[PDB]
Amino acid sequence: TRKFGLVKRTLNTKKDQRLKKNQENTRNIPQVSSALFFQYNQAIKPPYQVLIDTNFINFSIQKKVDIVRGMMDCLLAKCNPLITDCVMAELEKLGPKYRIALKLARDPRIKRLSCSHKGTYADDCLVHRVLQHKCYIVATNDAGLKQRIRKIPGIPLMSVGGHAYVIEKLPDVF
Amino acid sequence: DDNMRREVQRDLLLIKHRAALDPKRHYKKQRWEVPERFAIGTIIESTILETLMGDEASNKYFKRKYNEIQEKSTSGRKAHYKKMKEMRKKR
Amino acid sequence: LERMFAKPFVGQLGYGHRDGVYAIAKNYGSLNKLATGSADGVIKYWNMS
Amino acid sequence: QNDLELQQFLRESHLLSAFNNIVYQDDQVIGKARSRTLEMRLNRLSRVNGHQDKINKLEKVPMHIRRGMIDKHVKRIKKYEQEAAEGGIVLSKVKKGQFRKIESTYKKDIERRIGGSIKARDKE
Amino acid sequence: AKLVHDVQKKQHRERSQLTSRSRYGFLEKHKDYVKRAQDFHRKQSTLKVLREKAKERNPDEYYHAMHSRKTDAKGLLISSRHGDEEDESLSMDQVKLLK
Amino acid sequence: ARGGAKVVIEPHRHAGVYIARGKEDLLVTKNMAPGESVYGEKRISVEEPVPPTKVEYRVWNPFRSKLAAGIMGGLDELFIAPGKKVLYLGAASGTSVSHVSDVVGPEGVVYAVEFSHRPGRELISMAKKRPNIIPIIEDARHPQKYRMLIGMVDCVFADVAQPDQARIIALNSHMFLKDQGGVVISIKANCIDSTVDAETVFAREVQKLREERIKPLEQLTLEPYERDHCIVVGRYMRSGLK
Amino acid sequence: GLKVPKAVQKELPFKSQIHQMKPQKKKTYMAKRAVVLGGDEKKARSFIQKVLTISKAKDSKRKEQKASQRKERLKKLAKMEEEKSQRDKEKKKEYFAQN
Amino acid sequence: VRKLKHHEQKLLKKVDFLEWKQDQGHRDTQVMRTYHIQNREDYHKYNRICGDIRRLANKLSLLPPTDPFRRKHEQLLLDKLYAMGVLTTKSKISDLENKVTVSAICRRRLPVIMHRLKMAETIQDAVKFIEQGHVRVGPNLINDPAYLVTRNMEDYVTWVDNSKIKKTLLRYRNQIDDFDFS
Amino acid sequence: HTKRMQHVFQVKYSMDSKYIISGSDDGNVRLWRSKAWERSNVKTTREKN
Amino acid sequence: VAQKKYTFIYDHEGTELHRLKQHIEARHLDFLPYHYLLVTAGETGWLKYHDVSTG
Amino acid sequence: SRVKKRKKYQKAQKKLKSVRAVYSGGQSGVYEGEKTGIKKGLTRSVKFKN
RNA sequence: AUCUGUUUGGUGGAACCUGAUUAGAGGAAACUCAAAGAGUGCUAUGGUAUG
Ligand SMILES: [Mg+2]
Ligand SMILES: [Zn+2]
Repeated sequence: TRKFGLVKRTLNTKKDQRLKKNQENTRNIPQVSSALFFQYNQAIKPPYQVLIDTNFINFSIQKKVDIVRGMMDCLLAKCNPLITDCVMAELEKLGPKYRIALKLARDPRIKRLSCSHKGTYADDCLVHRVLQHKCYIVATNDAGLKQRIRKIPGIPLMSVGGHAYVIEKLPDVF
Repeated sequence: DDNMRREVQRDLLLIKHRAALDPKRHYKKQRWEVPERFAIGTIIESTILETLMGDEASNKYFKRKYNEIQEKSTSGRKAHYKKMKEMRKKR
Repeated sequence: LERMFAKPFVGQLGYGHRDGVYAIAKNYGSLNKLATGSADGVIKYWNMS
Repeated sequence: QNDLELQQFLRESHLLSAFNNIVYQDDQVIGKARSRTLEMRLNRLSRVNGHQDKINKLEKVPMHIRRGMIDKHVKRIKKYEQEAAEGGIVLSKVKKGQFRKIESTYKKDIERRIGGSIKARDKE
Repeated sequence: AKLVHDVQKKQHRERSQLTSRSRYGFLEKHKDYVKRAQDFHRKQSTLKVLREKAKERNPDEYYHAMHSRKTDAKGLLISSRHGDEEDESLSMDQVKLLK
Repeated sequence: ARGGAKVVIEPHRHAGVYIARGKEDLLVTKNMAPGESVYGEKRISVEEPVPPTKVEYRVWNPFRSKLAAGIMGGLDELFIAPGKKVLYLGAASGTSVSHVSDVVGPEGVVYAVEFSHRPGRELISMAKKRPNIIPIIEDARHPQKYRMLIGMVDCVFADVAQPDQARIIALNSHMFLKDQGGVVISIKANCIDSTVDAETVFAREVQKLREERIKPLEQLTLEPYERDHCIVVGRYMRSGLK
Repeated sequence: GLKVPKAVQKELPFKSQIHQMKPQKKKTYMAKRAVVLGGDEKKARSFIQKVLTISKAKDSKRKEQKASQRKERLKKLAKMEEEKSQRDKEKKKEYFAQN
Repeated sequence: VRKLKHHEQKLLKKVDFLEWKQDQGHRDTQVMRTYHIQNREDYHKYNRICGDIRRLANKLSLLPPTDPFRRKHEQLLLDKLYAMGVLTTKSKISDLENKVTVSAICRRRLPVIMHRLKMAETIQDAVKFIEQGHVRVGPNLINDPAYLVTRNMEDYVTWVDNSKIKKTLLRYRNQIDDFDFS
Repeated sequence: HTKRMQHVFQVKYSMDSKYIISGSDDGNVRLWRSKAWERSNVKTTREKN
Repeated sequence: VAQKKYTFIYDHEGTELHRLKQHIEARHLDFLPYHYLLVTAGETGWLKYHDVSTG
Repeated sequence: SRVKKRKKYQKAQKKLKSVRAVYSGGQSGVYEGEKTGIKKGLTRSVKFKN
């Protein structure tokens, strides 16, 4: 009447509730932008809004184009350039050699718009603003940021080359 | 509960397969398993099965499409093979 | 625990000045109020609440 | 410079003399000397044609343990070099990054848990 | 396309069954033959598998379901067409009710 | 659809609301005061078993509501629920505040706010028939003016057309909204700014929310129902927006 | 459908045996007894099987259409992969003029 | 033991009551679970044997490569182990080091063999039938579940001739023949 | 100290002896605690003891 | 509990948690309760202190 | 020449209704319902990444 | 009909293949006993104790 095949009672490391590694155990397909044709983005129109990055500031200092003057000369319209807080913190963190670039960036026509995340990663902040809103054109010279924003459908890109500025994906430059 | 299961189950099956009741009316592709709790009511301004089989144009469409599908499958299957054997054995 | 809890930085005031803060005077009567003057020339009266 | 028996003997001379307690031929070498010399040759070829990290990963040792081992060894190297240079003796030339290699490291096999040098400072 | 006329892309039609063999209907082309050989090889593959299992049976296997299953005396399995384990045959009380 | 058809009611993902499956599917809320449609919509009726009674459900028209448009476009989170308190800024009439009251049900409450007095009279009559609603016929930029009527509401909905939308939301939500509390805004781009484009308006207003300490969780555009409109769902944080 | 010889089927192991139901001959009491409804439930069952058959046919045709589209997409994708691979090889072989 | 809070965790990063570091992954109890053995001593007797084979393999490795003694003795070892059944490939001497494991010996144990030959349906079932005395190896019955049956005796595990298991097996196949009183 | 703080030129307390305001050549006015491990919470008598 | 050779550590339910390979042949057990130390003294003439919170 | 561009434009407008969801006016008749079906498990809203 | 034989729904799941798991799994009882998470409720009150 007593049982067979008994065996001493021990721990189950593959199933225990107390063990720390074993303790822890409505899709979202986002709509495409209502302000987008197939690849056109018909809702960018003058006056333009343009996000600035640190590499853009630095190369603009090194090739001597004032931000608003050269940006107006490129697009031929009026441009509101925006520095985000993580970009301003990247500049301040670059520090004592690039302080003259910081002092160019702290300009009363460069409207600073705040950002709500932890850390100071300007690439991730700019890519998320662009993915959510489709109203800013981006200004940078970084290769990785250029590639991500090229893959994003319908967001015009803008760098600095030679002397003046260069835009890529605005269908009406002329 | 398991009461009125005939009419209620036929109506639930009809709504689950509602994308075949009408040629000009198709739907978003959803896999609708039978819910846990539900209620069946009218609209204030019979049953869906009997009004559907009381409609005429839908009935004619179901007849035409069923005859087409059944002639396809019966053309494929056995009876053909008996015809072939008989055609040989005749002469 | 005081090593693990020591986190001293609290924030900054606004966007800061535009050339570099060289003079600062706190209101000796009230608690939230200070006045900071830069090398730009601009002076600012500041709420710290 | 292309005869490889002699160059293999010149490279493995330190391990041979370390586990002496002369057999340098492959047939008559035995024990830990055999193990370490075979590992050294395989390391040389893989180093010539492989990626540096996957070739030379160290073995895992906790932080204060490896730092204590490094500081003890660096003190023995400083003492050895000071003894030689004080009572003047020429020593083989080591690079500015790496450690000296002494019979302490050949007996103890400490270059598997420390390495050639300190790659963080070398990267800086 | 690239450098090909339509007369070069002509569409040659296909011939039907010779008239004197209309009993043996429908001359079979390569598509029909390849259907035939595919199906025959599928059947032969499963037959080779079942014969190799029959070879390597090992007649000492004991599974517990041998107390519920039954095997026909000729050799095939038998199976209840009823689905359950219980509905094989009624008892006298439920016969009284059902009558 | 018609006057005699039979449908199957089914619980939606959000609690409180239901789907009426048929040959075409209808968004539905349980009617509180049964037997009278407010804005003339058709309404379903089931019979449930003491003698049984006749329970009634009401259709939700998204070409009239700007919240059923969000439900049908699919919002992951809507902070209105069967037991909460909802402050409804810009409550023109029953055409949306009655559906919100049927969603929050008899346990919760809804404070409807309107300025002009003819929709005020409509709101007063409908609120007399429906007890979850308390009506306010006062200007919505003055929570200090109506502070004696509201205590610690749990979500805010906004159908305000005025171009000070973010500031009026910030005032009411600092005064009354609970911490970690749902904010639901319906932005009309043409009312807020007519010259510049709708996407620029949307980015601008989400910036104003993030400045006024509401962390936006999501943003839908509700395109087949209205043009140039948007729904922003955010969460009122007050403590560590990052 | 294929058939296995009785020797194979008789020596198959327990796990891989084939279940076979013989078409019953006599009339059992439940089949003699149970009643079926006339006319209107009959039309209900007929209408339901019509609807289910139409739905199955429509589903199969749509699925096979999309499968053909999948094959087209696979071939185009493979050609694009060929181009990408060759361009990467030329990029690397070009790069090793700088190193 | 209470899912202690954040600062408690940073001050007690290194406590664990259930898993220490000498309980080497709880490998012993895990293998005892996998092949259903009855005592801790059995796992660690097998581990002592595997340790002895592995140190012999290491010393033969440290001998010079083209040694007749080395080749002879490593071949004797691989032949012995393959004939016993523990390792499955007679060709690799880095298997002779690497793949000799307690689980290899513990699955040449007897109820594993029965369960694999499909005499039983689980390894717990095989242990029960052995304990109740249905299994014979050769002509004499085996009562110990911890019997290490080699290959050439895996050719001789059978049912004891008068068992209800054998009666049921034959009776299911419709082949009982009570002249044998099977 | 912090990377973004160059050349501190002016520093003050706060008038409740709890925070420290520092204006630096960088152009920023920052505000620190005076004892880092403290928090500006109010505390039950059990935690305060 | 101290056993034939090895000390074993059991849960509140008899679930065996550990066996101590280093505590060979003990007859006397003890526990310093502020120090969280299991002391085992044996037939080997050795005396071992094993911290039971770390292991 | 412009007939091809006219037909390409209307082809692209049909593709746009296939991709996005466009504004077809509003209701003008009585609201009969969603003729294509209500779905529960889908959320076509752009989630704000933090 | 000793007619033929298709679709739909029940019963049963073999051959190959893909996952997941494995001291085989399922169920019950409850003012039983035991560990452990998630939340809710409570004036939950000495900024320095009782003149
Ligand atoms: Mg960057
Ligand atoms: Zn940012």
